[PDB]
Amino acid sequence: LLPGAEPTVKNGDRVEVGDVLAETKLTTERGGTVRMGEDNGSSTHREVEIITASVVLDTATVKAEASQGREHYVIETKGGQRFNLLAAPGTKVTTGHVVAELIDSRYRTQTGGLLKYSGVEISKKGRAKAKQGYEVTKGGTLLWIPEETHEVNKDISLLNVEDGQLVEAGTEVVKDIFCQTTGIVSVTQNNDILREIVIKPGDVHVLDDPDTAAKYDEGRLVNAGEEVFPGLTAEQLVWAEAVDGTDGPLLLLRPVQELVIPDEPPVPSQDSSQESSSRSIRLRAVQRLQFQDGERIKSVEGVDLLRTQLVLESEEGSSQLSADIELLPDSKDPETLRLQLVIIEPVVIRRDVASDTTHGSTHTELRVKDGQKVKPGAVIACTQIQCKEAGVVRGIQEGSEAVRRLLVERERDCVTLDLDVTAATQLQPGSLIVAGTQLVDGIIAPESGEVRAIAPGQLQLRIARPYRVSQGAVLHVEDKGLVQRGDN
Repeated sequence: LLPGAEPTVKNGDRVEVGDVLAETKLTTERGGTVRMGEDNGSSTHREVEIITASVVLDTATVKAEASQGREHYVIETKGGQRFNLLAAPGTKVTTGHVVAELIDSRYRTQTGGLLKYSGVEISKKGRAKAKQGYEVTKGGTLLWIPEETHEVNKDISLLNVEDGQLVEAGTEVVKDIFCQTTGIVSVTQNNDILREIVIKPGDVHVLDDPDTAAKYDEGRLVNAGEEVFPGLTAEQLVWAEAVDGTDGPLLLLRPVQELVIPDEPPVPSQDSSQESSSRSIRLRAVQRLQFQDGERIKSVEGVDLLRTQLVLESEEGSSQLSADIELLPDSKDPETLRLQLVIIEPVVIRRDVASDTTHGSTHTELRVKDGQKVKPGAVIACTQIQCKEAGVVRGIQEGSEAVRRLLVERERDCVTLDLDVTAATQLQPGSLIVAGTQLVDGIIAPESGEVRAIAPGQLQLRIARPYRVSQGAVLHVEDKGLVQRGDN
């Protein structure tokens, strides 16, 4: 018998050809839905799948695009806001990794910057390299002056653009790169080295004696009409700033904008199963933010600003929190395309094995269908072990939990042997009679074994073979046991 099989017949019942004697029950825990997985022969779809996290997304379409070099797919949300899919539908990831990104129409920023982290309800999770800032959860009143500082090192003689002056892109403050627009120059009387030139063309001015005002005090905090100095009251909401350039210390303003952050980026509705078998997958589009207050941008690039990450916080706690896949079937009856993310587990069904000398025929049978709500601990498969010859079943080893061997008395075992009148000697069902032993008149019995039914002329008996055991032999078997051919 199989290691995990179980007898189904009782000690003494007649057994026919093809009758099932053993069966092993294979069950799957946390059973959500159950797939078809037909095991009939060698069908293409035999690997039964359970599924517990069926997903039916709202309006969000995948399709076939080969644009931008070779090939990739892009998502849309509600009105068409682009959820760019950075990873193929074969990520094999579980959590903590990005699955969609947001566009940066306004977040496509300028070269430099002076970030003022102001009243933004950002997260609290130390960057630790791979975080690119914290996640902005709800609140936003962010302030940013995008001041376009250009970093290049040269000397005063090579500064044909001079310093503390405005000039178009024709002549530049540069020696290795090229300028972009009207180059307001700014050099703080630097010898043999300098810093990032702070070009301030938006709100050029010439105000004098700057570093004594009540508003420009290295931090600004300037409103729409905060008067830095008497006479000239500001009009724009920009920050009042000064640069010690022309004629000793000078004042040059810079335009400032607001980067107010609304609520978390919206995923409209995912019909992903949450309370089905306690597997609750969720996707939260949450925007992120880079370097904090005291790391004002001084480089020259488009510097990628706020980056929305599609968190996949699923359930409360599981193996790597999702143990999921991200393959996409069809969406509905309309042959559209929609990404789906479920939890799968592999269940293996062994191939059928034909008859053999020491084993029997095995047929597995399925008791499930294409889809049905089931409970954890539900039997999926039944592997049935049958017989190859009829007769009686006997020798059911009662044991405790180790029913391993079964015995079937076939018709060939019993042999009809013609003999004497069968007189009233001890000869009764049970007596063991050996070949060559004496009988009613010394007639030789041509067979050996145990007599069961005495006939008027026959003593039909089951065949056996005596094995003489000398005193002191180390026994290797117990009484009433079962043995195979070539066994000690």
